[PDB]
Amino acid sequence: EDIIRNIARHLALVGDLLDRSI
Amino acid sequence: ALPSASEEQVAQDTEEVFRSYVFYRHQQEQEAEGVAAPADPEMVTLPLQPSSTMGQVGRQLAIIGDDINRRYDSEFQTMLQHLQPTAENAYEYFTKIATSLFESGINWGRVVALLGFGYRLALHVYQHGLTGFLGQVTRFVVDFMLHHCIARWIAQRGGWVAALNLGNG
Repeated sequence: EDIIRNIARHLALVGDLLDRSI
Repeated sequence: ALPSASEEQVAQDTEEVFRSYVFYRHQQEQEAEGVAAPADPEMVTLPLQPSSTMGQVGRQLAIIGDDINRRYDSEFQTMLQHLQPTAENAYEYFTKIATSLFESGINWGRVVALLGFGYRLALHVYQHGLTGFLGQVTRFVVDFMLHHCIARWIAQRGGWVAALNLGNG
């Protein structure tokens, strides 16, 4: 359960920041 | 290749670029560490087709998302291990992760990231004993991408041939 939301909340962080570092 | 592209071609390029991308990322990583490493350099390896313009795409993507990946990679596997998915709910879980990630929106960085963690989650099950997950993951990815309007987005940004038009190009 805690992983269901964590595994998703952890990706707050891989989507954005490359687009800005490209 | 030529400009413009439709979802039809996007799917093919997606799977191809996906395998090649993850292959390069993990390839260079094999030197530093061996976390979620491949099945060694053999017939079981990832025979990609770099002979196509897509070959350069994966490489570039791995660069723009190199540091980012390895950065949140150490923790990625940490939490991933707490998941322990299955071949039956493989898509049920994956679809959730992506949907939650792209939930905010869609961007070149988001696409690359998806693949970065994608291979990890895949190998996690494959190495676990479920031999034959590569095809399953790839299929779910292409299906999910063409289902989440992802393919269309990529085509609008200039297909997978736009990768060369990025940072390191």
